[PDB]
Amino acid sequence: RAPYDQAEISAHLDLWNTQGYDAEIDSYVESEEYLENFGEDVIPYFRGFK
Amino acid sequence: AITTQGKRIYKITVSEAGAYATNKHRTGYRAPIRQSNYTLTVPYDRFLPEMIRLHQSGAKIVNVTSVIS
Amino acid sequence: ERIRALGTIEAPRVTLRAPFTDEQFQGALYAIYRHIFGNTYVMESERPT
Amino acid sequence: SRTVITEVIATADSQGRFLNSTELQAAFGRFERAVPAIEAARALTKNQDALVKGAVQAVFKKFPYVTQPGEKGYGDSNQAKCARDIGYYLRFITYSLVASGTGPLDDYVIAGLREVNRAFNLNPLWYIEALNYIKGETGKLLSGQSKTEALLYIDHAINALS
Amino acid sequence: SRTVITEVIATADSQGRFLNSTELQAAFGRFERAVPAIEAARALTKNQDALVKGAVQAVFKKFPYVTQPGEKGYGDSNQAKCARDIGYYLRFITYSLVASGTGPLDDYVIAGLREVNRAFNLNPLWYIEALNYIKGETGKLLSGQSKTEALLYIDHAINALS
Amino acid sequence: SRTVITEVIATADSQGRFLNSTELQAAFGRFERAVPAIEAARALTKNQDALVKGAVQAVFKKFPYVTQPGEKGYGDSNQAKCARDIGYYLRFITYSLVASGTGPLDDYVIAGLREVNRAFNLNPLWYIEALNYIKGETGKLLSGQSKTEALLYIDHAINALS
Amino acid sequence: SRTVITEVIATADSQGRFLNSTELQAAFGRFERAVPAIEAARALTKNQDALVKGAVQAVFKKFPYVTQPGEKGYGDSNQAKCARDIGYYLRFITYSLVASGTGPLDDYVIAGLREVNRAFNLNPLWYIEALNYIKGETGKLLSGQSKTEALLYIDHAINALS
Amino acid sequence: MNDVFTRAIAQADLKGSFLLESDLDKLASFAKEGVKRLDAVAALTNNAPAIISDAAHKLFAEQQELIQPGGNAYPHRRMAACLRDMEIILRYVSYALLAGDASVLDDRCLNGLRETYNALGTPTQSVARAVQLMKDAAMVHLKSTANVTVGDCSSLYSEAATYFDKAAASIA
Amino acid sequence: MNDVFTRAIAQADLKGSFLLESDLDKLASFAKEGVKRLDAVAALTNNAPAIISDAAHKLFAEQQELIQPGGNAYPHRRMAACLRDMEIILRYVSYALLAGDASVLDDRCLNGLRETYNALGTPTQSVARAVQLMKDAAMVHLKSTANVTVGDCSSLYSEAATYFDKAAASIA
Amino acid sequence: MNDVFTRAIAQADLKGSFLLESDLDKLASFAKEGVKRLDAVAALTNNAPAIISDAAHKLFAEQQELIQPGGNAYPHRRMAACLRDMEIILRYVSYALLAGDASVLDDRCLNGLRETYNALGTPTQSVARAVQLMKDAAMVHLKSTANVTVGDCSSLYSEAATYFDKAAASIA
Amino acid sequence: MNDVFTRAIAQADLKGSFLLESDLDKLASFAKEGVKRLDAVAALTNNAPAIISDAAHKLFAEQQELIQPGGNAYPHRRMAACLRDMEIILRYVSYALLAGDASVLDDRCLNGLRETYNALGTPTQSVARAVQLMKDAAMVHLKSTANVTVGDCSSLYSEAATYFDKAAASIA
Ligand SMILES: CCC1=C(C)/C(=C/C2=NC(=C\c3[nH]c(/C=C4\NC(=O)[C@H](C)[C@H]4CC)c(C)c3CCC(=O)O)/C(CCC(=O)O)=C2C)NC1=O
Ligand SMILES: CCC1=C(C)/C(=C/C2=NC(=C\c3[nH]c(/C=C4\NC(=O)[C@H](C)[C@H]4CC)c(C)c3CCC(=O)O)/C(CCC(=O)O)=C2C)NC1=O
Ligand SMILES: CCC1=C(C)/C(=C/C2=NC(=C\c3[nH]c(/C=C4\NC(=O)[C@H](C)[C@H]4CC)c(C)c3CCC(=O)O)/C(CCC(=O)O)=C2C)NC1=O
Ligand SMILES: CCC1=C(C)/C(=C/C2=NC(=C\c3[nH]c(/C=C4\NC(=O)[C@H](C)[C@H]4CC)c(C)c3CCC(=O)O)/C(CCC(=O)O)=C2C)NC1=O
Ligand SMILES: CCC1=C(C)/C(=C/C2=NC(=C\c3[nH]c(/C=C4\NC(=O)[C@H](C)[C@H]4CC)c(C)c3CCC(=O)O)/C(CCC(=O)O)=C2C)NC1=O
Ligand SMILES: CCC1=C(C)/C(=C/C2=NC(=C\c3[nH]c(/C=C4\NC(=O)[C@H](C)[C@H]4CC)c(C)c3CCC(=O)O)/C(CCC(=O)O)=C2C)NC1=O
Ligand SMILES: CCC1=C(C)/C(=C/C2=NC(=C\c3[nH]c(/C=C4\NC(=O)[C@H](C)[C@H]4CC)c(C)c3CCC(=O)O)/C(CCC(=O)O)=C2C)NC1=O
Ligand SMILES: CCC1=C(C)/C(=C/C2=NC(=C\c3[nH]c(/C=C4\NC(=O)[C@H](C)[C@H]4CC)c(C)c3CCC(=O)O)/C(CCC(=O)O)=C2C)NC1=O
Ligand SMILES: CCC1=C(C)/C(=C/C2=NC(=C\c3[nH]c(/C=C4\NC(=O)[C@H](C)[C@H]4CC)c(C)c3CCC(=O)O)/C(CCC(=O)O)=C2C)NC1=O
Ligand SMILES: CCC1=C(C)/C(=C\C2=NC(=C\c3[nH]c(/C=C4\NC(=O)[C@H](C)[C@H]4CC)c(C)c3CCC(=O)O)/C(CCC(=O)O)=C2C)NC1=O
Repeated sequence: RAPYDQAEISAHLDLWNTQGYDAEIDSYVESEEYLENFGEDVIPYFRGFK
Repeated sequence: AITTQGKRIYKITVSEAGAYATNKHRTGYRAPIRQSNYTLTVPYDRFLPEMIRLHQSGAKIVNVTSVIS
Repeated sequence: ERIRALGTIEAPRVTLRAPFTDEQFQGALYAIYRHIFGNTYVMESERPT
Repeated sequence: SRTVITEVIATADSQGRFLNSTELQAAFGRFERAVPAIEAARALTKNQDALVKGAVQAVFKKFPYVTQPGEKGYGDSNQAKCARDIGYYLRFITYSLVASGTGPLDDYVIAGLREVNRAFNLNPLWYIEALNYIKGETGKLLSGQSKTEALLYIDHAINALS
Repeated sequence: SRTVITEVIATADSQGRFLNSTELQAAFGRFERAVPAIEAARALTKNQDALVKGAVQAVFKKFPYVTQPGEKGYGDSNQAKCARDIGYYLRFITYSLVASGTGPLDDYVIAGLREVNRAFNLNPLWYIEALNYIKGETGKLLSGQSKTEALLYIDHAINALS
Repeated sequence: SRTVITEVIATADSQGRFLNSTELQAAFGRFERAVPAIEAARALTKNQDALVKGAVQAVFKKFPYVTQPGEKGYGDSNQAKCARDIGYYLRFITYSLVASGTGPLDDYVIAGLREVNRAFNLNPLWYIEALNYIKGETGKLLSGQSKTEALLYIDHAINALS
Repeated sequence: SRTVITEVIATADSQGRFLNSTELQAAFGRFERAVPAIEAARALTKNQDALVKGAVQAVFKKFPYVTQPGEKGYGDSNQAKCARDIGYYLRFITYSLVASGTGPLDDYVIAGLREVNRAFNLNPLWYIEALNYIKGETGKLLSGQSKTEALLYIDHAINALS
Repeated sequence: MNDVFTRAIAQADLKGSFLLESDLDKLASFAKEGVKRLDAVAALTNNAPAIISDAAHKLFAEQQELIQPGGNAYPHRRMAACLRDMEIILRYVSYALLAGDASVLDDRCLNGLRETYNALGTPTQSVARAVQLMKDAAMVHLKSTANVTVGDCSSLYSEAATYFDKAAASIA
Repeated sequence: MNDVFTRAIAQADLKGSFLLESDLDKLASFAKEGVKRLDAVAALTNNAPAIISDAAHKLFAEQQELIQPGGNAYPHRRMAACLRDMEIILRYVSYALLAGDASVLDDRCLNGLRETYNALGTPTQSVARAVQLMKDAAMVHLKSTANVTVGDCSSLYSEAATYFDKAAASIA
Repeated sequence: MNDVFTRAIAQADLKGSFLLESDLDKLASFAKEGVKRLDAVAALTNNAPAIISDAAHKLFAEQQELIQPGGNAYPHRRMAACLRDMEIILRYVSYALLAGDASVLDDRCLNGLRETYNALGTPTQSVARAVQLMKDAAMVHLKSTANVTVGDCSSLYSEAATYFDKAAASIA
Repeated sequence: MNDVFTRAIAQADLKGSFLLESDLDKLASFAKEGVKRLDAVAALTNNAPAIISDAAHKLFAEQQELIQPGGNAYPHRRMAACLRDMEIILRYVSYALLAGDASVLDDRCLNGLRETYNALGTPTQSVARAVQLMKDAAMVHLKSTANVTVGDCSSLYSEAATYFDKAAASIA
């Protein structure tokens, strides 16, 4: 999906600036959204079209 | 995982007692389903948020083992 | 079709469960390196073994 | 089950901080409106037979064909389990009223409603008219705010059926 | 491994749905094509030794320097290894013919072929021309649609090498 | 911990490939001036008592309010704790020196410093001033390259605190 | 390109932090390791054409059949453009020496090497042993410290080809 | 996941030899009987909803505690899952019938199903009886000589019965 | 997750009847002093950081062998995890204080807290003692009737003592 | 990402030729004098809080209408973002100083910053003024002779000034 | 992932006392022979494909059952997996050698590796023989005096032999 609003950019920029690239990436993959949409065993796909 | 504290990872044996399937009945199975018992291996740097997410979901863990020593 | 994105919606969902033999693995790797890296070429050296 | 206070603990445990003013406030409001919910549940607990039989006869009179032979409304055991189903809906509405949350409803009826109605060929129209009749009798039996809180869980059950 | 039936079952189970008309269609096509592939693989099995000997002679005639001392093809041990590799390729072609899919061929030869050929510095062109020789001999050893299917499998192996 | 060898090995293992020229050059750069680091750690491990008492007294001087009763600085056990704290910091500076990196310094002082300091109500400027005095006197106890390594590591600790 | 300086900056960048002691340590190692590398580059550049001629004739002497009619080395264009390819490899080895990292090799040659060698049937062994000839010739072309660097990069190119 | 042809292929690889004419004749027989096999699996898939509703009716008639409160199927979503799992086992049995190999069901899920139904506390013999009733209701539909050219399919009925028997026994 | 209302509904459903008048009377009482229990919750949440700081001070007061180098709370990330664990234990007990039911605590991390401590080697007895001293600090904070109107609230203190007791028992 | 060596290499490769003798001389001189560069980068890294704080003090003591309500640095979130941007720009200047090339700056901090600041309404003139103030505070720190051997580094002063001016001219 | 320096710091912090004179002197020595160590790991890296190829040739020659059909390395896929495991083992051996500590090898390369082969049916004895032949070839390529300045490195050869041998023992 694309970003929904500017607060996402602010939060992720601060997360990076404070914790590094590894934490920045973990915030995406360990997020509840990835786990509910794709879970452990599904390859990510462009789901924002629907 | 460069520093020593990053390593010494742990392995968690997780059971799927119905307390999470009862909520997912309402949330929905919009991904293919899997069996009940499965084991995950998590590094120390995110052990706590890992099992915290599992319990937010509602997972029941039978045993937790230390992978390194 | 009015969007550019029909090929991406019609594309089937690809999953990889633990007991796989050989070829769905070789297809899932292609799908992953196609999506994650954003349809950028990943030369054989760059691919992690 | 996801009751109001259960929502409080759930939406708290996800993140770091404790239960702030908002969660205490929501639990507070639930704790006031619980006692009227308790007396409304009691008032609804006295009239099982009247409610169930009135609803049964209402849904039968709206649908004359199910009674007629060759249809699934025909039968002694069929009508007995009609009564048992309506009693189930009544007791789960009672549970929701007691808990001040739609937790028991979502847990015990709404979860998997569609698939089972699919496989056993049940029609939601029968149960929806039964719930409308129960709405009608709650209109007379209950008055004021108790009536409102009862009707809200009831028409939540309607919204679930539809 | 992988046949038409196996791919049918895999695709049907991946979407979590029953086994509808399209994959029944693929299964029926493969089932009808079964017998000619059976006869083709039977004919190939009748000619193991002739095919493998001819193939190694072909690689020697097209790669004469291989035979000289200090090369890979010097020594009777490497001669027997020539025969064994060609026999393995032929055997997996017959396995593919019987299974009516590239499955056995894929997971026995193609799976991890580049890495192994690079490790021991085998040349893919050796096996490519040897498979071209097997193509040339099966062009006469065989007849019918058996030709088209056998040649398709040999060409698939070649394309995997190339 | 995290020493130059540690990042070299971690980065090399991340790509799953052997250590190329760059990693060996980094290890060589660490190795060749391991000696100013070790001699600096030796020079400031003999003077640890002078270092800790000087830092504690300088902290007392710079912040008069942390001396009189009614606060944490006052107290015999509390001043023993202050001396133990300064000894711990200096020992971890020595560990950073011998490691030729910030690793032991990182995962002994810097990691989880803010909230540990905060939950016990300790001013960061206290330890910042203590390390500033350690900087001041290690500027003279060490000369040249060893002085450079000291200054750099103690200031990295300060920047972590500040 | 991946060098010591660039890798340092990218590592201190992805973590969102300034450059601490270890990073400047590696940078200093690079800066003083530069001079042998720069001299090796000057020598290889001065002795470029002789090295290319030697490597070409080594390819032909070790692979005598390649120049025979009907295959790769036959004809003037393929020899002139063999010289071109060896010139490319030599140029990028010197580039990697000057940058004191395997950036230029891993970018302009190593990345995408197997695909283009496969699609043109260029045997890697030709290049592996031409690089072996250059590896030997630097023994009597360079000596001392810079010889280790030049050998290290010739070596990385040979390993990537194999 | 594997079919009979690939079982012959795998055992031929293991012994290292080419496929023998005896097994090749067996495979030709299977390939010509595959026409009847396709109709068998098509009947299963076609009648799956009717079969599952029928077996659900018979089960809830013979076994009643799944109705009473405290019974496993009493909560509504739980017996929704009952129907869903019945459908899943029928789908896997159709897969096995098309393939001719029982492992595509067993090795796929029965390993974890045993421990799952042990932990969940469900009456697992009830699930085995559900498989048996599924088999009976599918057997009723598979003998439908209407809509299909009449032939010999006793072996297919035996295959389906044995597949369901093994599924239930692994459940049991 | 189950609260006291959810627990009562659980019994009433598993029996198959409705809630008895006794159940409604109990739950009406619970809703009546819900105000008092929410005041207890507010005191616990607002006074939580002071409880944690005092708790850590006194905990290090009884046993010093955690602070010595190589100690169980030496590394300043392992005592950091110590403080975070105390904080989350207090938060979980507050959750139970709202729920009025022991289930929400046991279901939430108390199944595997034992085993994570065992594999990690954390001394469970020290954790338990931290629990009792936290309970004492929290009780002292809930005694304070400043800013909150006075009343009879012994039941909340007993319930919180039982909560901290089960937390200690599950830990150690 | 680039540095001086890789820039010269890329120019030579795009042209297709080995590195000439003069360019090798230039890179050798750069590497020889890079120790002063390491000292400058350390001077930026080690004093960075001082630069940021002095620049912030001066910026908000000369441009009051930022910290006023309705000013675009009013709340703590906007002031914190201001200071964070200042630190990030200083960070990428120290990076580019170590590398000797401003490519990392122009690719990670400056390729979309004017547009972002315009889309957020932040006055890019004030951001450039903040960058120049940081330059002044830093030059006070790169010319420090304490703890380093005496020498001439006018070249590094000019280079760092041009990096700060690049940031300013690509934000303003 | 520990080296000698990190490990020694770990024991020094376990004691709580400063580092002694003798241990710091031996660490300075370790630094001095660090250049010979870097040349040792370079000799291991430079010839990795050759070592893998020769060790594989010898191993497959000594155990023909690995190659023959039904063996554990029969198909191209399994041969590629074998060679990749050999290369990974050598890679972690070189990692440990440069770190000077066996921690790098044991902490990530050997944890679940011992039992994965057993669960796979892989004979670990063959893996031990493979790494032994690898050790022999690595020794041969390490004693080479070409292109390097000559000196005493017997401790390096002993250390590398210990690393290879304990990798063999841990796998087996
Ligand atoms: C957890 C709570 C719960 C619900 C909600 C529920 C609905 C339900 N009703 C059923 C039977 C039935 N229910 C009805 C009643 C309907 N049909 C008539 O037309 C009436 C107008 C109408 C009554 C309002 C009938 C006729 C059946 C017969 C189908 C059968 O043979 O099972 C069945 C099939 C299994 C059984 O009860 O024996 C379900 C699942 N079951 C539950 O355990
Ligand atoms: C799945 C079936 C399968 C195949 C096909 C296969 C190919 C294969 N052939 C081999 C041996 C060999 N095979 C050849 C034959 C080649 N050189 C010339 O004679 C000819 C031009 C050409 C054959 C016509 C040679 C030279 C070797 C020895 C390679 C070496 O030891 O370096 C080896 C190395 C075995 C060893 O000695 O350790 C493999 C992996 N392996 C398999 O498991
Ligand atoms: C090796 C890792 C480590 C660090 C970093 C460390 C600092 C530290 N010092 C502490 C106690 C203390 N530390 C001080 C010292 C401060 N207050 C004033 O006296 C001074 C101006 C100032 C020192 C410059 C005091 C007064 C206490 C008393 C308890 C408290 O305030 O929490 C505590 C609380 C727990 C304890 O150790 O008793 C920590 C975490 N301790 C460690 O084990
Ligand atoms: C970035 C650096 C770079 C490299 C390394 C490179 C290699 C390279 N060599 C090529 C052709 C070739 N290269 C050779 C090399 C052979 N000639 C002699 O016979 C020897 C035996 C042997 C050299 C040791 C030959 C024969 C061809 C022509 C083959 C063909 O046209 O298919 C081609 C195809 C394009 C063309 O030249 O027409 C590439 C891409 N290209 C690059 O841009
Ligand atoms: C896709 C392959 C697959 C299968 C086969 C499978 C079986 C299965 N059924 C489950 C739930 C269930 N399954 C049943 C069905 C049984 N109970 C009795 O009433 C009946 C005799 C019988 C019907 C066949 C019930 C009642 C539950 C509810 C238990 C619970 O939610 O706690 C669960 C627990 C979590 C879930 O999946 O929802 C599993 C793992 N799971 C799978 O992923
Ligand atoms: C569109 C998907 C598709 C299907 C379904 C399919 C099966 C299929 N079944 C056929 C006839 C047949 N169908 C059956 C099976 C039936 N006979 C009865 O006795 C059994 C009760 C029953 C088993 C379920 C048999 C036995 C034949 C004749 C084949 C024979 O000689 O044995 C035929 C040939 C038509 C003919 O003989 O005139 C086909 C193609 N092929 C397809 O491409
Ligand atoms: C929004 C969250 C919330 C807040 C802020 C809150 C405070 C609060 N406490 C109240 C009564 C009360 N408050 C307490 C507090 C107790 N008295 C003892 O001194 C204990 C130390 C202390 C903690 C248990 C008591 C006992 C009552 C009287 C309950 C009753 O009406 O019987 C009232 C009603 C005052 C009235 O009826 O006129 C409020 C608003 N309650 C809440 O649900
Ligand atoms: C670990 C990171 C690291 C640091 C911190 C470091 C500093 C460092 N600065 C040095 C010299 C120097 N340092 C400076 C810089 C100072 N002189 C100028 O006047 C200014 C006051 C100021 C810079 C603006 C100069 C000019 C030299 C002598 C130049 C030369 O070495 O040829 C030297 C070599 C000793 C010498 O030749 O005197 C080192 C090692 N090296 C490192 O590897
Ligand atoms: C940038 C990466 C790097 C390289 C390229 C490198 C090679 C290297 N080898 C060296 C000396 C040496 N190297 C060795 C080790 C060798 N001697 C024996 O033949 C052994 C078989 C063999 C061990 C594998 C010895 C004994 C010396 C001389 C003693 C000494 O280092 O002081 C030196 C220091 C003095 C010099 O030769 O000019 C370097 C830089 N070291 C590095 O850190
Ligand atoms: C989500 C709820 C939950 C928690 C918090 C929990 C305990 C817990 N404590 C941990 C670390 C720790 N926890 C403690 C605390 C104990 N040791 C002593 O200091 C004290 C007496 C006592 C404090 C109460 C310590 C010391 C560690 C450090 C372990 C280590 O780094 O080796 C970890 C590893 C995750 C991490 O720190 O990143 C867990 C999961 N178990 C759970 O299910």
